Amino acid sequence: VFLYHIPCDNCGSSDGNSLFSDGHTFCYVCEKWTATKERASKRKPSGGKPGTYNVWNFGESNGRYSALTARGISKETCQKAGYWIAKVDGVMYQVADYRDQNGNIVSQKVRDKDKNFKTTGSHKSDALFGKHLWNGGKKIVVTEGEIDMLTVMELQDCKYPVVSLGHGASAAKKTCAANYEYFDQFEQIILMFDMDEAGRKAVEEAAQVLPAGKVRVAVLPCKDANECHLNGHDREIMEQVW
Ligand SMILES: [Mg+2]
Ligand SMILES: [Mg+2]
Ligand SMILES: [Zn+2]
Repeated sequence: VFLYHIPCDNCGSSDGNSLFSDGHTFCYVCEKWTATKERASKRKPSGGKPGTYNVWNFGESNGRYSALTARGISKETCQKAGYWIAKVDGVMYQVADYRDQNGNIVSQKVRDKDKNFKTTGSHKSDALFGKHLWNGGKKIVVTEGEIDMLTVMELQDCKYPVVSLGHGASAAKKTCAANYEYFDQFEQIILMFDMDEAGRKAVEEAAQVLPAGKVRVAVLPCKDANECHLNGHDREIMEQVW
């Protein structure tokens, strides 16, 4: 992209040479096009949708990777999925770091005791908690919420593909749709969404936009994976996870 004019080191004009992102320039005068690469960087936009919250920094939020005892998830799991705790305004928050291919936090999903959702960074359509952890494979389990994603991980010793959905059950169709490209590196996709009216509707939807023939639907004797996990039903979670 065009950054701004620059004097030409060739023909010797003054402002007839334009500088782009590339790092390349073009001189209208002499008509030369060479591919400053530094200057160009120092001008790359970034940031996200105005109004949205800034990604919370672990080292500046009192963040610690504690274990969710009342959920059955350990620190070790939390630490691998990128799920941490923050103490702000004396209050407590749980943070789900949605990272990109290069482990760069892109967005975060923050919730508190009363269970109030808050977003940060650029929580795009393809938001998939855990996504950055698996380069394809045999199977991939897709829970509904980060904590369900977390549960399957506990039970599997964090050794196999599990991701969550960015904007809950509703976006189910769009998130999976938005992630069709991704989800197709695995031979299977275990849609393990909530075990209720709303959740069951989401599965209906997701299944639709997802790659035909690879889907699969989990059936838990509880509300959701963690619900089971807090009721010895790990058996049925494992039973449907392989
Ligand atoms: Mg739900
Ligand atoms: Mg739950
Ligand atoms: Zn020139």
